[PDB]
Amino acid sequence: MMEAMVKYLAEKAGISEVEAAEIVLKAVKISGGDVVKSIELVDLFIEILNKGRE
Amino acid sequence: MMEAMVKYLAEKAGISEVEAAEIVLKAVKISGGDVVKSIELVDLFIEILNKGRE
Amino acid sequence: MMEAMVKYLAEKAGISEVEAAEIVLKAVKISGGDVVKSIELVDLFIEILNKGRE
Amino acid sequence: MMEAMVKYLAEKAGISEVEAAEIVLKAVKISGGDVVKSIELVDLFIEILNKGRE
Amino acid sequence: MMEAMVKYLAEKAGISEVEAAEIVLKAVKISGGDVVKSIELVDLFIEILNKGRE
Amino acid sequence: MMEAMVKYLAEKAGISEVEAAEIVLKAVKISGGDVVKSIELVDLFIEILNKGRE
Amino acid sequence: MMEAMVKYLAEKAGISEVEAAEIVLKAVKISGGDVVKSIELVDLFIEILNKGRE
Amino acid sequence: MMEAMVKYLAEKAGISEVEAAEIVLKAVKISGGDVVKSIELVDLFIEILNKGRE
Amino acid sequence: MMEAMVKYLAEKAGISEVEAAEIVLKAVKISGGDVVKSIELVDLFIEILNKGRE
Amino acid sequence: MMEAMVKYLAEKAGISEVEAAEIVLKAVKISGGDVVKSIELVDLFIEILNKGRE
Amino acid sequence: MMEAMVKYLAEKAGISEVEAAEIVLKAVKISGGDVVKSIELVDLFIEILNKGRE
Amino acid sequence: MMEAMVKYLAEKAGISEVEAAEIVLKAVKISGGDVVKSIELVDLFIEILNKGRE
Amino acid sequence: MMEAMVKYLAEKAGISEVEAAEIVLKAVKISGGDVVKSIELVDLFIEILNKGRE
Amino acid sequence: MMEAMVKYLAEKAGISEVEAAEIVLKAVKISGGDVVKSIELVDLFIEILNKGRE
Amino acid sequence: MMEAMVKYLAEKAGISEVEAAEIVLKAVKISGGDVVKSIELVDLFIEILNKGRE
Amino acid sequence: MMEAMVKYLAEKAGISEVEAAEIVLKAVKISGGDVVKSIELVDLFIEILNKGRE
Amino acid sequence: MMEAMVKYLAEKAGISEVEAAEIVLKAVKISGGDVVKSIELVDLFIEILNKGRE
Amino acid sequence: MMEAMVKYLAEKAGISEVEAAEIVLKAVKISGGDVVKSIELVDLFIEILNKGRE
Amino acid sequence: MMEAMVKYLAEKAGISEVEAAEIVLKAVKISGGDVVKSIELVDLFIEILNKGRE
Amino acid sequence: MMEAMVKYLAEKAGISEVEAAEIVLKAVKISGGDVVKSIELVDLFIEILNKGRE
Amino acid sequence: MMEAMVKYLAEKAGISEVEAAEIVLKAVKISGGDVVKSIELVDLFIEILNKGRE
Amino acid sequence: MMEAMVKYLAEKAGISEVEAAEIVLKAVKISGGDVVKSIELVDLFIEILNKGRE
Amino acid sequence: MMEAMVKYLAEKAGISEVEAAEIVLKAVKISGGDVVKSIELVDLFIEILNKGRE
Amino acid sequence: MMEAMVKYLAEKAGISEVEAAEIVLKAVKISGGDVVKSIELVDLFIEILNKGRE
Amino acid sequence: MMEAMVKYLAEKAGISEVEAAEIVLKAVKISGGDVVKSIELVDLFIEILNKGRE
Amino acid sequence: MMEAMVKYLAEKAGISEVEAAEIVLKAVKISGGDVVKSIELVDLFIEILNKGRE
Amino acid sequence: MMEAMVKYLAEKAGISEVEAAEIVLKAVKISGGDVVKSIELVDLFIEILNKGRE
Amino acid sequence: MMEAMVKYLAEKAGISEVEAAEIVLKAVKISGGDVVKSIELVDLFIEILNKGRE
Amino acid sequence: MMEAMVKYLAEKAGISEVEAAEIVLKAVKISGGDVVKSIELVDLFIEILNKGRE
Amino acid sequence: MMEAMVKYLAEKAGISEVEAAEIVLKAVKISGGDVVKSIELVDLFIEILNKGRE
Amino acid sequence: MMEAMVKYLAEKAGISEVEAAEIVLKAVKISGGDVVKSIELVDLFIEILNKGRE
Amino acid sequence: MMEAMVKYLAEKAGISEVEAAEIVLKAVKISGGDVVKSIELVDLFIEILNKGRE
Amino acid sequence: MMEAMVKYLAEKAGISEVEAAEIVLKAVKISGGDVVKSIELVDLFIEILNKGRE
Amino acid sequence: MMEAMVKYLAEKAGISEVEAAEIVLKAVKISGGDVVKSIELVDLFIEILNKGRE
Amino acid sequence: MMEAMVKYLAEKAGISEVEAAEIVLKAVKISGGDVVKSIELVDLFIEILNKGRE
Amino acid sequence: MMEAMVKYLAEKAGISEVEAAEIVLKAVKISGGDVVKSIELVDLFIEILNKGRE
Amino acid sequence: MMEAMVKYLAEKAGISEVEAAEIVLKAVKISGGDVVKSIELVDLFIEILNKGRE
Repeated sequence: MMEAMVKYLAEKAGISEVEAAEIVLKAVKISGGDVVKSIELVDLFIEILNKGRE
Repeated sequence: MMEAMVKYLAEKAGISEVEAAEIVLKAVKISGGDVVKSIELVDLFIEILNKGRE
Repeated sequence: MMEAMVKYLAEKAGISEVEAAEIVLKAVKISGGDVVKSIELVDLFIEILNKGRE
Repeated sequence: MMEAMVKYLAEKAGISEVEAAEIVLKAVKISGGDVVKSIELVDLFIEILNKGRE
Repeated sequence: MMEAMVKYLAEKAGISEVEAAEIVLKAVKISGGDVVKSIELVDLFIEILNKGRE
Repeated sequence: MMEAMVKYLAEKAGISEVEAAEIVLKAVKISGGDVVKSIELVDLFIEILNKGRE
Repeated sequence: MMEAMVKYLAEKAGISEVEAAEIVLKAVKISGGDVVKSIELVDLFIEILNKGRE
Repeated sequence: MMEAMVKYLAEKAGISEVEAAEIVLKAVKISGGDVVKSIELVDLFIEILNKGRE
Repeated sequence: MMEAMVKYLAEKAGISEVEAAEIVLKAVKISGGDVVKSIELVDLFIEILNKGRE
Repeated sequence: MMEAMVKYLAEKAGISEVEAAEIVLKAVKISGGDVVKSIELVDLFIEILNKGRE
Repeated sequence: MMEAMVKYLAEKAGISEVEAAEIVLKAVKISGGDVVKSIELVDLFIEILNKGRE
Repeated sequence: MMEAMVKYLAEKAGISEVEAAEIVLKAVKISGGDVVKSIELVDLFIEILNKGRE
Repeated sequence: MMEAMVKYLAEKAGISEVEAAEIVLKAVKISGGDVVKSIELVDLFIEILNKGRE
Repeated sequence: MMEAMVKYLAEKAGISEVEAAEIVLKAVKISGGDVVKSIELVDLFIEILNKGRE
Repeated sequence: MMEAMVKYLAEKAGISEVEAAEIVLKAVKISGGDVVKSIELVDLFIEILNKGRE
Repeated sequence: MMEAMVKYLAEKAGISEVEAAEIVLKAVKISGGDVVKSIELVDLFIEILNKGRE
Repeated sequence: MMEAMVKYLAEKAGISEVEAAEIVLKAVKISGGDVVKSIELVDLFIEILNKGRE
Repeated sequence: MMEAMVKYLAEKAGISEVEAAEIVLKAVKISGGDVVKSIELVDLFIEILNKGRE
Repeated sequence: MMEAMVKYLAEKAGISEVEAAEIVLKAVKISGGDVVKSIELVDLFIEILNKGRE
Repeated sequence: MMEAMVKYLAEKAGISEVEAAEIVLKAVKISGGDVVKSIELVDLFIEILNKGRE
Repeated sequence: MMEAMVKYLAEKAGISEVEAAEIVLKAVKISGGDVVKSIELVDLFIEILNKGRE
Repeated sequence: MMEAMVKYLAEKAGISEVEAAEIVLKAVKISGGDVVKSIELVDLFIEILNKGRE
Repeated sequence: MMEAMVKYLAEKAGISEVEAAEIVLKAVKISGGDVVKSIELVDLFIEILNKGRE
Repeated sequence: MMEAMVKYLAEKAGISEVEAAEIVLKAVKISGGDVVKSIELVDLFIEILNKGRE
Repeated sequence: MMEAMVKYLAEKAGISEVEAAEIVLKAVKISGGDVVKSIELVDLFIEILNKGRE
Repeated sequence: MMEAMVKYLAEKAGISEVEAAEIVLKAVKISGGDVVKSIELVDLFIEILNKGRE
Repeated sequence: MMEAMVKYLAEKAGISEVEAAEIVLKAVKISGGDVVKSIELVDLFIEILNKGRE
Repeated sequence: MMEAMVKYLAEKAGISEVEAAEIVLKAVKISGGDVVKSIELVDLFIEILNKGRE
Repeated sequence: MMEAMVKYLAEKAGISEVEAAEIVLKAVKISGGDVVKSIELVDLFIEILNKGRE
Repeated sequence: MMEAMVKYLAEKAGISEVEAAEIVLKAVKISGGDVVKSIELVDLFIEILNKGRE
Repeated sequence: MMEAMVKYLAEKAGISEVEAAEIVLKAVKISGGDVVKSIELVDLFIEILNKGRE
Repeated sequence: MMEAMVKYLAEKAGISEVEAAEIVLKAVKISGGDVVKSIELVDLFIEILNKGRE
Repeated sequence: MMEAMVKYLAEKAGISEVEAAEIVLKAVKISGGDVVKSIELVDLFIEILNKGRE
Repeated sequence: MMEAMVKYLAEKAGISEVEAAEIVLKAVKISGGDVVKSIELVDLFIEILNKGRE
Repeated sequence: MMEAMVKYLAEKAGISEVEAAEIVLKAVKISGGDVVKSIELVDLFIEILNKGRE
Repeated sequence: MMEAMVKYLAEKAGISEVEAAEIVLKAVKISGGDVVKSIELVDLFIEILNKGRE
Repeated sequence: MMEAMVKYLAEKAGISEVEAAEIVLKAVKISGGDVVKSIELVDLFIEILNKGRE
């Protein structure tokens, strides 16, 4: 699960592997371990982490 | 609930009222309407939306 | 909840806040009072209410 | 929700904010706190409160 | 049930019997067919339909 | 059902039909819509409403 | 319901409208509000109320 | 149970033993065999059977 | 229960007390001990026992 | 079911076909539609309907 | 069951067997297939079908 | 709906108010107090009560 | 609970009392005896019954 | 059901229709109204009723 | 059940009794053995079987 | 409980202590011992017992 | 229990021990092993097995 | 039920009435008394009983 | 489902496709999505929509 | 669901689209909306509707 | 399981094994897949399939 | 079901078939597949989609 | 319970005991009869009733 | 919810916004968060807070 | 029961009583103590034990 | 499973395949289709079928 | 869904529209109305219906 | 179960044993392992697989 | 259900009607017949089917 | 709900609006979203936040 | 199932078909009829039956 | 079941009967005895067993 | 799970690793996290993503 | 439990032992005795108690 | 438990203690730990392990 | 989970990484996502994929 | 139980009795006391404990 999310976020947000792992762990913690909610939340993170620096 | 979150996020992240409203609506949607999860998500957004632009 | 939607809809559609209040009340009735469905439904209005005039 | 109804009723019936607040509180009390029934009931007042004076 | 309500409302509000029938039908429809709620709602109608024209 | 009580009360207490209608509606609300309790209450009013004026 | 019984009883027993209303209320009270038992009981009164005087 | 009702009714209503037996059987049959309801109903007959002739 | 039925049947059918007791015991046994069914069946016997000889 | 009972009763009691049909309908109605109880009652009628005329 | 009802009704009402079959089918259809209700209803028709022409 | 049925039956079948009231009470009693079955059954009486005399 | 609808429909559609009674009986029968559904359906008829002739 | 059994037994045992009806009624009563047990028991009677005389 | 349906259909459709038996057996099989559905379906056949040839 | 109601009613209606005790006992008996319903009903009596003499 | 039945049947029907044993085994099998049903059924055989040979 | 099957099978297979009754009783026994299964099984016999001789 | 009703209604009432579609949508909404109720209700419209203009 | 049956029925029976639509609507109503029963029932109509004219 | 029946049926009825396979498949389908009922039903076919040709 | 909505929306809103199909698919998705909610929601679009351009 | 509250409130708030009885009855009515909630409310009134005048 | 009560109470009682906020928070806390009870209780405070100073 | 089977089997198979006792004990053991199954199984042995030697 | 038993029984008892098939089908039927009981029962036959001839 | 399957099957198998409609109706009936099984089954036909002719 | 189907299908369709085995395995897999559905489905293939090549 | 998606998919992806029908059937089958999931999945195909060729 | 606490806390503790918003969000999060617990907790902060600096 | 095991065991152990059939029947009986346990046991026998003779 | 798979697998994969029997027994053991899963596994082995050697 | 799917899709579709991760995340999100449905969806995606560019 | 919290709070916040005991008792009382919530709340107090003075 | 089996098997089969221990462990594992099944299975091995070498 | 299986299978079977991924995905799909069954099935694949090429 | 494993493990691994006892106690503890799991686990050790030292 998470390994795909880590590289996916690193590519789509340009962040490093270690930062993506931290953000993905935050998402997994908040989601309660749900796979679907984690992916939704990582996509929302990809939105926020882009439009917030621009 | 959300009105407190909107101003809270706008102050803690420097974004406008309407942008904070959009982000808070995203958080409420993902949370499934839970008040606690919405506040946790808004705090995580305050973390991300700061460290991602610096 | 609804107060954020009224401003959120008014800004994103350009309508007056009194007209936004009416449309948001329509969404809440159809949604059965669900917060999540109301936000999904109000988002759909922003699509219809923009491409429907263009 | 009630704040939207109070302004929604005040505009559509021409009554003051405090008079609208009183009537909306009456609707919420009879409705048993249900949001949907309160909006349906407030809509009915806008009918009665208009044709009842004309 | 309703016939007592119709004449009661017509007397206490001064409206015609056909108009009272319409308003009582609205009350019964919103009330979900409950007898008690219909009477409370008709009393609220008697309040509104008097103080809104004065 | 209530129409029988209205005329029944009007005759046995000497009150007008509109005053009987009001009192019968009071009885139905307190009774919770029960037919039996409404008749018991209306019977009790006929006692109070007679010995209370003498 | 009861209005049909009142006229039905008054015609078949020859009693006055108000006397029929009183007896029908007695039947409804004992019956527990049941429609069927009230009609059976009112029919039973028509027997007693006729042969009881002849 | 019924034998006490038969003589009680015969004495109070002045009817014969066999007529009282018939009326008490009617009361028991319509009451569903309940003792209390049978006594209430036989009491009601004594009222009807008196004013029915006077 | 049965003693009223015995005299009732004996008077209404002209049979002796002991024969009425036998028929009423038959009715009670076949009825399953139900009081109401026993009375219905004893009434049914009075019809059969009359037209069956005439 | 009943057709066998009708001929059986007519033969064993000597009554006509239509009279047997009426008595069998009475038995079926009072039995609650049970097949066994109907046969028991029809047997019981054959006793009553014979010794009742002798 | 129905064949006994058909001839019973034809004899007691004087109608033809095919007309009695139609009426008995109507009774069975309305009754929901219940045997007891069907017989009660066919008896009710015999009253209506007689006094309705006289 | 019994008052509506009484007028409805009286007009369609041409019978008097009290005769219609009697038949409607029969329909309600045998129907078990159900509104739907009473209307279905009263409609059937209008058929029987017409072709039964023609 | 019904029987206000008859005059309401007669006035709002211009039909006679007997025709309104028939249509209201149709609505009540098809509605399953529900009060609210009957009122909604009678409201729908007032639409069809007006634009259907224009 | 039973009519087929009556002719079947009469043919296979040589007894008259009325005797076959009596035996089939005995079988149905003792079987508890079950169709299958009644047929099995009538089959057993055809054995006993043949070898019992031979 | 079915014997009344067979003759009813044969008369109302003019078909032979053996053909009516086949059609009634088809209806009973499709109906799942329900008496009411069988009668409704046989009524429907009488429509199809008449207008289908004309 | 009741002692407060007795003096409250005596003061607010002007009746004596023993009459107030009787009326309060009637209210408690009708209410089924419920404290809230007893207070509501005693309040209703104060209305009836005042306007009933004026 | 069966040994008593075998002797009981053999004496009352005159059959041999082995023939009685066979018939009693038939009764026990059809009865489902019930003791009471077996005795009722064996008694039924004693009737059939006697009158069937006379 | 079975009488229609007996004649139906006798006609469609050419067998006598008594043979058809036996086969239909076999079908009813195997079917467990189910009406639909009995009709399906009797239809299957009409196939076997025809092609089995040709 | 609905497409058949739309053409079915359009032909039987002579209305246009879009007017039939509107009325059929009204029927489906009130019916609660039930297929059978929608067809019964659409048939009811065909009666009203014809005699209402004549 | 319905459209395939309408064309399927129209071709196999030769009837028009509107006549097929009417018959298919009848099948769906009786079936209770069941898809499978409707196809079984429409298939049966193709038999009746062909051999019923030839 | 079925292979034993196919050979068993073929030998005892003299039919070809392909015809036996068809009949055994018919038996299994009607039986609902039950092993016991299939064997009982196949035994019945052996009776029918023999006496049906002789 | 949706085909009626697509044409219904296209006519009432003037949009093309493909744009109507898109909006109707949006309504069905949000509604959770409910038929009634989809029609309510499509009706709301006709309001928004008209006043939103005027 | 209430008598202690009445004097307690009168002493602590300085109001007359008849006014304290009214306020305590209001508290008991709102509390739903709960003893603890009534005491909490009476304590709350003492705060409001003191600072509300000062 | 509470904001409407705060303005509603402040205007009706004349107290400051912060004093109204405190009293409304007391009402919500003691009410258990129920919306209806809070409105009932705030209404009662308006009564106490007026006559408590007058 | 077993003693009847032992003699029953011994006579019908010609085996000694001690050998019959052994076989009957085998049947009872396999049957699980069921009386009916033991009799069915002992009957099967009488077949096997006869044709098995012939 | 049964095919193994058929060969297993044929070898161990010397009987033919068709005779083994018949006996194995008897075992399966009595066993209720249980595999284990069929094997136990078939083993018992191999004992009986050997010592029963020796 | 069926209309898509009918054209889907007709194209992929080359059969006519009405022949495809017949086969798709067979699939839906066997499937028990399940959408998924119908599509799986229709795909299975496309294999058989192609390789079965080649 | 399947082995009978494989030979049954091969003979009735003329396909090879291995081709029949493949198709029967397809039927069993899609049928969910049900014996009845597999036989119904294999019969349908015999229809498709014959008319599909002609 | 399906038809709107086929046109919707064909237009938005430019594929033929039959190719769209195939893909939509894939979506419906894999979705388990759910309406909402089918629309979500068909939307995903429109994404994949566009960027997959670009 | 929270907005009243924010101003209530800000006034009673003297902290800024944004600082009050932060603390109230802490209270709501710990409380699990409970309204009553949040108010109790915010009251405790007003104590700690005052005596903690003095 | 078992036929595969019999050949499977015979080949892998070198025993004859009848000896393999006996051992496989032992495995099936002791396994309780479970297919999986039977295969495990037969595998274990192949181990024991091979190494046990060396 | 398994015998069809053994030949089916042997033909498609070209392996011997005993090798196919071993592999099919492996599939049935893993499947847990499920028929459908066993066929899926055997199909998969045919894929692996072909491309695994090529 | 997903990492195997990502490389599998990348190889079988030729897309890049990051694009395959996105498509696999879409599949997992739609599937609801189910592993089986995700693999089915990925295979469907391979089919679509191959044939849509060709 | 609490003793560790008391010293922890006293050290981290710098308050006295008795003040820490009071605050910890407040936390335990509000928390409902939960250990986890008490620790979370005491941690929150350390934040408030620090920034509340600085 | 197992130690008795190990020596019991070793003596009765002549194998060594360690070979007996291995086989007994196999029996216990297959049995699922059941004591009874293990003894039955160890007994079965003593048969196989003896006749398997002789 | 699956990544260990992929390398394990590739090593123990000699196949490439992508081929092992495909086979492991097949195993996971058939297994229903179970971890244990997937490993058992991959071991069976390792057996088959080796011995089938030799 | 364990003593067999200790000797079994000691022989098959060459370890001492006390070393075997220690390892077997480890297996029993991890297994949760399950007998079967302990034997599977002890067998797994015999593999590891043999190949692991080479």
